[PDB]
Amino acid sequence: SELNRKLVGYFPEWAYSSEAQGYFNVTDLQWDSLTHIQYSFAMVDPSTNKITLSNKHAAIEEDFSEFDLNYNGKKIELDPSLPYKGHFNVLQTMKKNYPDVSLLISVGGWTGTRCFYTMIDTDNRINTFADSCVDFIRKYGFDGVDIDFEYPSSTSQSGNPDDFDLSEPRRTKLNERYNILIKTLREKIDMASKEDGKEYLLTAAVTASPWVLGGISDNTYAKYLDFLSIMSYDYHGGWNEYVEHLAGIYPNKEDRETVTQIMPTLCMDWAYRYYRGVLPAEKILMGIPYYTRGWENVQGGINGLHGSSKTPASGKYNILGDDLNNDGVLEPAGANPLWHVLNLMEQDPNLKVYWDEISKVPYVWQNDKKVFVSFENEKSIDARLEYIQNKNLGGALIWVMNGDYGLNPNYVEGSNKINEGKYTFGDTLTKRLSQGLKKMGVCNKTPDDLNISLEPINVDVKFNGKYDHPNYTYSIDITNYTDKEIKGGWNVSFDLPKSAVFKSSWGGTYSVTDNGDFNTITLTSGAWQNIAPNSTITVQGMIGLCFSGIRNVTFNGMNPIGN
Ligand SMILES: [Cl-]
Ligand SMILES: [Cl-]
Ligand code: NA
Repeated sequence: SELNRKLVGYFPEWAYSSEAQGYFNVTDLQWDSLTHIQYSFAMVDPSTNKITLSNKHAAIEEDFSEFDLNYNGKKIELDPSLPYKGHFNVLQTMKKNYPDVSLLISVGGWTGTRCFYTMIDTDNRINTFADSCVDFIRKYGFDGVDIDFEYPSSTSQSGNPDDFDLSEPRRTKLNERYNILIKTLREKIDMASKEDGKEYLLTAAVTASPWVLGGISDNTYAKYLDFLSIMSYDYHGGWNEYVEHLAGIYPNKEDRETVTQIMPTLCMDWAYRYYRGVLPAEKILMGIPYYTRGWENVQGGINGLHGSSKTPASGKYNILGDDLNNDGVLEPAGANPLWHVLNLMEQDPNLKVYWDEISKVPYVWQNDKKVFVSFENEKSIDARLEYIQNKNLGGALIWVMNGDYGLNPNYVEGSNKINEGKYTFGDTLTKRLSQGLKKMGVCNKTPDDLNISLEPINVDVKFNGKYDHPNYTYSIDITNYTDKEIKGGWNVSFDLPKSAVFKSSWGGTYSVTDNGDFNTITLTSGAWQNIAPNSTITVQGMIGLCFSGIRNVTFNGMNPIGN
């Protein structure tokens, strides 16, 4: 059952009362197509270090008397026998008719990560938080916990700048403490599963940014997750000048932001290769956006793409813009749900859609106003399905579910009101994904690393290093725990994810052999590099770009099992 394809959707707690979000509530979720629903979002309490609700009223108090709760044309009433109302009541009520859809509480996000920084400071606070997550999923009928820490990285000035006062003093330890957090959550959740006779889940949404990942050395935490959701979006946007795709699939040598790097990194497939260092494909999910980012007054490019702009798209091209000071004056971002862009194209014949066959995503370009907005449509869904099948991926996650589209019951011909266009939210793309995931069948089980099938040798191989972008300097310690000297000319091999390129060994010689999502690096030492019994020898070299970890380590054609 763990090899089943997954279609994971984030539910926005905030949407049901917001015009720009379409007033999307739980009865608008794509229940027939999703396998998992991630409730966005919970946080960590600053004083108790326990899981806590963001909008408590929305989550457990709202009666929706002023809103339209209906599903399949039938009015949905809150279950009066539950001791809470809100979204959580509607979720549990719907779950009765969709018992195989898993519900998870997502903790964190861009604005909910702040108190993670102080909670991870001590093991007792981590224990308190993990225990509180168990209490919470029991109380509210959740099937698991999703951790969306943005970001547990040493990279200076990553994460929300509002939190620099907490993150910057902690950079050197965040990755280590995050690994303890995830491991502790797994331990507590597994115990609760046994106690309750339920199979509770632990998942995480994780960065796809090479910049953030340069400060994330230990990715062992991934092995404690039921699945790892790659946030393969927000690659490009109004924060800089590069008019490029929000969520490209394949590496694009024409992406101006990375044209000089050793390979194009701002695409799903680069992050896939990165995380293959620690996970099989069937535990990795592709992130899919149902929103846009964009620019206006675009200079150069072709249909805007690969042009430049210092002015993100504004006005009707930015209905999801953040309102920083409640003026109704939204920060330019070119950010829209997909249905709004469809409505804009109904009204403007010169707002046209184009296809990028390299990145395999669409984009929208207004040639008179010079407006470029990223996009997502049936063609990109089909390309994403092909990728998921080709790579044996676990499936996809969607950010956020109210951006999919369908026909609007409140359509008014000629209206420019946000919720009176031809389209509103719907399930067009999500149903198409679900159908394609069904058609391709379950994932294959990725075989174990081949090294475990080899004869053992009592040699310990330890791979460490330091990243100074774009250079990874590795140091490998090889300890001979046998009772005989190992002669020089020994070789060690390891599989290096194709997110990185082996550059040089500083001693001996090396070969590079293609091995799927990896290159097998074989380092052959010189005759003088004898390893005495109970002694350690260290070799170094250089790798370009970063990687989640290395795999399939061998020594002299055998499995190094250390001591
Ligand atoms: Cl179901
Ligand atoms: Cl297209
Ligand atoms: Na394709």
